[PDB]
Amino acid sequence: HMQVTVETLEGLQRRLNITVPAANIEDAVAAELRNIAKNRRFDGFRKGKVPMKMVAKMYGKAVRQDVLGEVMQRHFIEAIVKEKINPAGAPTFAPVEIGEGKDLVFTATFEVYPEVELKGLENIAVEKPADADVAEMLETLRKQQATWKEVDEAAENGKRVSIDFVGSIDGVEFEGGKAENFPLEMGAGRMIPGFEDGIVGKTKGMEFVIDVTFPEDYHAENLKGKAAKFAIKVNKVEARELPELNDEFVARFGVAEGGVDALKAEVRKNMERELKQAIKARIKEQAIEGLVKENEIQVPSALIDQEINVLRQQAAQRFGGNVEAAAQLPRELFEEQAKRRVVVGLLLGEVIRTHELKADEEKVKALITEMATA
Amino acid sequence: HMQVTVETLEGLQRRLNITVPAANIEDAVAAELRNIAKNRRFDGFRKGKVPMKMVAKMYGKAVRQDVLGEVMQRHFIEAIVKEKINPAGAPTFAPVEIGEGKDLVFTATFEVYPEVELKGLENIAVEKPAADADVAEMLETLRKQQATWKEVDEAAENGKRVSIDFVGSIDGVEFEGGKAENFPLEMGAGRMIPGFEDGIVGKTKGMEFVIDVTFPEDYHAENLKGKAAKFAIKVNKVEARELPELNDEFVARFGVAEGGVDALKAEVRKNMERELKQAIKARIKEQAIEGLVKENEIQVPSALIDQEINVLRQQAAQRFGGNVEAAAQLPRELFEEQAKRRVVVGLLLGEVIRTHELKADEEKVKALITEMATAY
Repeated sequence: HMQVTVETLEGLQRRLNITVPAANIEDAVAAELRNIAKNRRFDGFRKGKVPMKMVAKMYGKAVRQDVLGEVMQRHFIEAIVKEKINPAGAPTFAPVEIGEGKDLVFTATFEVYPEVELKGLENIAVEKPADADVAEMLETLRKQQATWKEVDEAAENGKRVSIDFVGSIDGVEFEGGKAENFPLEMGAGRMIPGFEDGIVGKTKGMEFVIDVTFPEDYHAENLKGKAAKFAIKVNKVEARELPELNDEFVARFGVAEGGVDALKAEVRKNMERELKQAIKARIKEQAIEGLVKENEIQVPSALIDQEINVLRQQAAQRFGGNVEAAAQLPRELFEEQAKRRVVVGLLLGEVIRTHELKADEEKVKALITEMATA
Repeated sequence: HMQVTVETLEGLQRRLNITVPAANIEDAVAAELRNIAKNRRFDGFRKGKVPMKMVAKMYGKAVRQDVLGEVMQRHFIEAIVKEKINPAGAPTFAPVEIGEGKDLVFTATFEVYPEVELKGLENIAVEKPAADADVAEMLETLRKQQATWKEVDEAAENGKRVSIDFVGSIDGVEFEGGKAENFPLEMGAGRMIPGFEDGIVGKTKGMEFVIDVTFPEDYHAENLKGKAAKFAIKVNKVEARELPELNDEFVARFGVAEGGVDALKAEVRKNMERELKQAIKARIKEQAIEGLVKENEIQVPSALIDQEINVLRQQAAQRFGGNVEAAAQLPRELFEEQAKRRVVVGLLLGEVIRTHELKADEEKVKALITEMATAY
């Protein structure tokens, strides 16, 4: 097996230290020499069987440069994959140990894509688990076209419960423990355990106190493991009624891809409103202690794929149009960049759509690439 | 029993008419449908199997439009690879018959690259007889580029470069264009019409004589098509070829830890620029010199055509063919010609840049090269 170690450097600069079993290089160099001997006519000898010693003195080095170049690349890609690292540039190889008969050791220095989440957009967009194509999207369009409506029901998984709450320890209200019209989506696990798990069953108008202890891994210093009380008031309980998934719900879009795009245009349009909302809420949900997960929008896999296909194209360019190499890279490598791409696109798209701003699709896309890949 | 026909329209417009057997579609619609009721559950039935018509009434028209979209793209690419077509832009599909249970029929209209013919550079670059290893190959190439010829007391033989002066005439009449001076005849290169060399072979410097020969029934000279003639040769000077030694030292400056392949490639281009300039200058002098059957040319390492092809294959991928997985199966001959031009135009601007140490954006020069090579 081949070995690799990853080093982080200044900036988005990483270095890979790959080692390759000597056998690989040595076996291949031998073979090719045997080939050259068998298929090259040398002055003074008949095709095939010529002093091996001779062919080695004429192509020994040369063949080693090629076997070497092939081995580095093949293992650079294999490392990248195994190390789940998405290069944002071409790698610069360096020979550490290329001695004949000895294990191959070389370095692969290069740049990667930044990891820091976008300001105010940290983990704001996510992909469903894993429905297997234009199905999950019809569903996404279904939920986006869904409307929340009040119901005389109680708070249970699925329902959205608007609540007001003010936390306190010994009758003393700590900072950021008071929230009005907070929308708690039962089942979303967005609050410190014990919270939600004690509002379930309550209906509109009820006021009550729940005891909740903050987790050890809790961020706030002054609340870490403190026992607390939250005075809750349930403002209302809504249910989401999803429209039907019938034929007239899909005839609105054209035929073939034109249709499969008219629909993507629509899903995108809604995500523009959903992200705007998600962001506003994020503001209002800052400082609100008890929260242990920021809100988020769900992006159909079909839409993340469109971005991953772009990332692959770009990766192929940075590898000299080596398309097969780009295909070999597993999807999860670009998953992150894709999400950043989708969000920046929705950000810009919302401004453009709202004021009917006319801008060349190509320029916008260039900027999205720049802003997303930061 | 699928049917695919190509129809040439006006100019660079082409149209694919594709028919897909209903069963190909209905099945695909089925597989996806089956694959839905066996992966996700809806509010109504167990996390397991559901009504045939349920999943179908819910995802019928949708899954189908999805499959149709996916299918047109795939057949367009297969149709293009089969027909050896290189689209200049994304195709425009138009459904012709999409009715359920019926055969899928659709057209794909688009344009193809105009057939660019670089003036004075027609077939000037040849790829070592195709249709190995990058370093090994370009070393054999660097070697020949360094070879030099020097006069020797030898007779004209295969491999020898015999400078000569000849003047052909049919019947006492020295026909037009049959006059040449100091023509480097590389024995064995088969550059002249059959029989020309076959009669000079053996002679040496000084020697002035005459020989016969008969033009090919298919020679471009409407006045020489077959008529036999006579050239008054004159072996000016015989030269021999001396290639450098191919050993450990001849390649050190190219070691993985020494410039590497990039240094070597740079060296080969550096040499080729010169050869090309010479080849172009030699192109002219030989124009209208009847007797010469093949236009001169320079040899390019496939390693360098490959670099160009990769770039072009990736570019075809973006234009049409969507994703990279699709470009990964496009055949090489689809881009052989455009690659050769990229190399050529690349040496044209290269020589001008190196000679005057002109500094310019490597990315801009490429764009320019790309454009001149495709001329679209």
